[PDB]
Amino acid sequence: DHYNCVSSGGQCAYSACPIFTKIQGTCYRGKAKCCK
Repeated sequence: DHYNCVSSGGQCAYSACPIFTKIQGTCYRGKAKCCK
């Protein structure tokens, strides 16, 4: 979720994760990726 994603150092990204990050869970009621 958003709390875990960002508290762990990640980005909530709709659609896709930018280079040097990859999908690890979700944010925003499952509608975005958590990218770390």
